[PDB]
Amino acid sequence: QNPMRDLKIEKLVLNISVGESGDRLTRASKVLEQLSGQTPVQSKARYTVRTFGIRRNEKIAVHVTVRGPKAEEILERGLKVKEYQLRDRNFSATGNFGFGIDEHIDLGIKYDPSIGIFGMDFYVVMNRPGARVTRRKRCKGTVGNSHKTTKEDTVSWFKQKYDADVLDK
Amino acid sequence: AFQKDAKSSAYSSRFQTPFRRRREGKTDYYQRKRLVTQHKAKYNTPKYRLVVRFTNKDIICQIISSTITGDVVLAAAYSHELPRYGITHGLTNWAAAYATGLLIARRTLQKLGFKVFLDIGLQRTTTGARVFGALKGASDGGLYVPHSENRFPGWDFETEEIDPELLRSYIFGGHVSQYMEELADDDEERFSELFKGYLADDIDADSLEDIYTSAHEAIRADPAFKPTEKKFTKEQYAAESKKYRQTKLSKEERAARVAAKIAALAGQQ
Repeated sequence: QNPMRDLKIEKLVLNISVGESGDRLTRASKVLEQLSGQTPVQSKARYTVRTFGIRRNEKIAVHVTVRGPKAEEILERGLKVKEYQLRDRNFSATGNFGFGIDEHIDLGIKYDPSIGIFGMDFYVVMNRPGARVTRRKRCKGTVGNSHKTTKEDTVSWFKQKYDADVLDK
Repeated sequence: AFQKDAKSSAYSSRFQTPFRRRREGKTDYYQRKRLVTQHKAKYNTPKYRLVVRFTNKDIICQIISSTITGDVVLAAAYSHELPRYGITHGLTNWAAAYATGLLIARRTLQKLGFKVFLDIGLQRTTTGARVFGALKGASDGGLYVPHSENRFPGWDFETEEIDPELLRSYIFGGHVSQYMEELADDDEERFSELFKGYLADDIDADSLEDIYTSAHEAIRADPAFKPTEKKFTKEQYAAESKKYRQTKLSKEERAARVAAKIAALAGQQ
């Protein structure tokens, strides 16, 4: 069947890896802010690396999660950049998807030489109504099989509205 | 599910299932232990909890105590009784919580001629939550329900201070009317969508405080709980219900189903 098992986007999560703290990170942050209006979140290095030049707890990357309408704008807006062509991977078996773009300017946003250019990670997690069952406090449940988001189902969704192309085998 | 997930014999064999009321995500046993267990030298003295629970839009207040056979209801009031006392709308709001809580206190405290503890359940303790509305009503109602003031709306964060002008306003639905006001000249698209029934019964804001003010009077005047009339018996409800409940099988029937299956699926189509 289908009524009420539509296919909203749960959330879009933009992510910027930066093998260091300091200016170059607070600038990545500045990017995500003005782009989301939400103040973004910082992530510390999990262990120390050396060949990557990072230490445990360094503050190494910012990211931000964005939900409803605002999500769809930035999705499409950067989805543009990618000429509406993803790939057959890119989509998870659990039915979410993502892509990267470098140059965060290729989607509105001026230049400002005291900001630099950054690459971004775009990651779009999909769901249907009643996602709450797996997420609220009381009577936490898991969503029924014939309700779970899948790769087939999400690709077909993407191929449709957006009109964009899938690609590869 | 996923082929390379899936569960071994060994996983299942040694799995220790949690309780059931936990599997159900319904009981915090850690908090239950501490709510229920009594001082060992007060012997058979029951330890009564006031249970407040919110459904998608009915409030439940029972006074409950425990027994190794099952818990035990002394008194129960539901916010869906409130039509009885002149309340028809918003009955999962802070003021219906207060009202219901007052109905619970007055009702039990009646059939008694009383100390009791809040079972919030899984509710978060946020300041202004409405579980605590129930509490105020049961407390203004006459119960001894040990509690502090810093979860009632109008508790100043950045000072140990309660504004009770505000907390009164909640008991009476003041935040609901004030919205209901505010919506009467900034948007009547929405004011007709939600707040619909208030038009449909001609109760505009300003009155909201009186409805509850006299719901209060009405309650103390006759708390004694009217059961619904019923219409159809025990037996009927039972019978019509069995029309819709599948009934298992005999090993004999299952035996055929397989033999039948090896007739089909097997002997070369």
